[PDB]
Amino acid sequence: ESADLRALAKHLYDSYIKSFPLTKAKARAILTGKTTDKSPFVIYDMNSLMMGEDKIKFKEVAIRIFQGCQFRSVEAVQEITEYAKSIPGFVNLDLNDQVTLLKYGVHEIIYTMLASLMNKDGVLISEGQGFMTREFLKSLRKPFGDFMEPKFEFAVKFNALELDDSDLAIFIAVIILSGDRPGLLNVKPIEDIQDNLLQALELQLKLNHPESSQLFAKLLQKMTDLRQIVTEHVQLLQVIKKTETDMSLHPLLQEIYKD
Amino acid sequence: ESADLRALAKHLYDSYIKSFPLTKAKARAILTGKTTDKSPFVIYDMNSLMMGEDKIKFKHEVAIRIFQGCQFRSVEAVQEITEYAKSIPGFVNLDLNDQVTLLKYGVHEIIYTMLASLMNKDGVLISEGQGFMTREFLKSLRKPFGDFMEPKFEFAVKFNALELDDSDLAIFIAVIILSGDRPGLLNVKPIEDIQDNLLQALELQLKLNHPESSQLFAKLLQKMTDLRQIVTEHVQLLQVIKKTEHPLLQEIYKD
Ligand SMILES: O=C(Nc1ccc(Oc2ncccn2)cc1C(=O)O)c1ccc(Cl)cc1Cl
Ligand SMILES: O=C(Nc1ccc(Oc2ncccn2)cc1C(=O)O)c1ccc(Cl)cc1Cl
Ligand SMILES: *c1ccc([N+](=O)[O-])cc1C(=O)Nc1ccncc1
Repeated sequence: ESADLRALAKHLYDSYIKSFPLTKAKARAILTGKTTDKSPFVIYDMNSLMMGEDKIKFKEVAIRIFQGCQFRSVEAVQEITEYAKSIPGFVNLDLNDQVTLLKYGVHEIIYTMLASLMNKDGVLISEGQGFMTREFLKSLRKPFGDFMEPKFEFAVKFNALELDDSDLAIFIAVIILSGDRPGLLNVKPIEDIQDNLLQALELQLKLNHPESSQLFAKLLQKMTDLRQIVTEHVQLLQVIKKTETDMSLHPLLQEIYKD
Repeated sequence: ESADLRALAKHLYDSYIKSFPLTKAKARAILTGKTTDKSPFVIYDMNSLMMGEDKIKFKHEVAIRIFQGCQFRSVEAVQEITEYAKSIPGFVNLDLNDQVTLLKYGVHEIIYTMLASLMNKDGVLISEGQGFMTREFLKSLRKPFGDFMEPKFEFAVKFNALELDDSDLAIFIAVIILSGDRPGLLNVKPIEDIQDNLLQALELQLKLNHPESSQLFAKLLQKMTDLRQIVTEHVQLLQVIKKTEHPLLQEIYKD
């Protein structure tokens, strides 16, 4: 029955709100200059970077940004981990598979939600209190500059779809419950949850964006871009973990990089 | 109006069978030896335990392994309780931060209430009721593990003395979730408005379902002293387990 899938969509959306404090709706308000939200300090140089430390409460500039990009990743993973548990059936799976779904789904999800925080010019940081321009980033020291260029590339293509949070909730869910993840012990129960999620996504996309021809198809196709962006970054780290063997990587993030 | 109260009582029971796989009626059937159709594999010592893994297919040190398997069923319960709560009238209309707060502080109290339905004087149904772990085998676990679940056992025999059925626990569970005294709520009025409704239904339900049982309502609300006291003890023993014992799993099982 059509209407049973609406229940699952509203369920996922509700957990998304509960699990992700910086929704895309909050981000697009900050980024357009709405009055529901307040204005961010923008850093495009070492001066504002250093006035950023003063104004923005947070915790070489090229590594200290990265050390900051890192603790934030940890928080996102913890946030996505909390969201997964809410997906019906996920906690009932084999525990080695739950773990394996999180280890591979997390990066594809990080970059999907990072899109919500980007425009063509830059990205909100520190819960929206900050904004870092694409240019300041591409202008960092030789292994750290290119690091964030392709994420900006994907968000432009992805943000084109004009998804809102209620769509992303279900899409995020589909990403976790994949089944072609390597090492999975029982693909079948994963595949039946995802079959249900895609059904829910399909109805959701068609009702929430009724004039958007093949948005479902276009959206599923975007998992190609996510797959590529992740591998590009996994190699990119490997350069840094050995350019600076004096830069330490957070253990949770490391456990999600079996190379 | 009592016809409205019954309506809500039946609403909740229906939702309680939808949400919770192993009902207390079911758990009783297995435990008594009445329904002899499927009888659960029993774990009474180390040898039976190691055979138990090959028959029951758990999805997860023997004592350390049992604790972790207890943790796995914990996050499953949470998700069933969360799904159940949504079906309590007015729950979802609450401030979303208030819902997360009620659930956050209420899942444990509900976990042990419902654990009591799977227990008796000699042990507990485990897995989906296809196991049974004897209490004496749990007592025999290396410290501090062997004394972890012995306090829960004496709550359950006291709790089960009330002889509550699933339709009672349905409403009783609802009352626990709508506790307007949880740390950091934002709008206590609707929470207490629902709870006084839920208490009214519970009251009329106990009286109709147990006219024999004098003041069972009052006896029931007094047990929520034993619940809060169990929980506060339980939080503390898994903190000295935190000094006795990966990272991804550590995130699924956060406190
Ligand atoms: O910089 C990013 N994130 C953060 C970096 C530093 C930080 O803390 C910080 N900020 C400025 C200077 C030092 N540290 C917080 C964040 C965040 O997103 O929360 C970032 C986000 C998206 C992309 Cl594509 C790239 C980056 Cl480099
Ligand atoms: O045994 C219990 N929980 C489980 C522990 C392990 C487990 O899986 C398992 N079984 C045997 C050995 C290791 N792991 C499944 C359960 C369950 O309740 O479903 C249990 C139930 C009630 C109480 Cl008071 C204590 C425990 Cl330890
Ligand atoms: C077992 C082990 C750890 C925790 N905890 O971290 O709070 C809880 C439990 C437990 O009692 N789990 C359980 C719930 C419902 N039915 C059976 C077992």
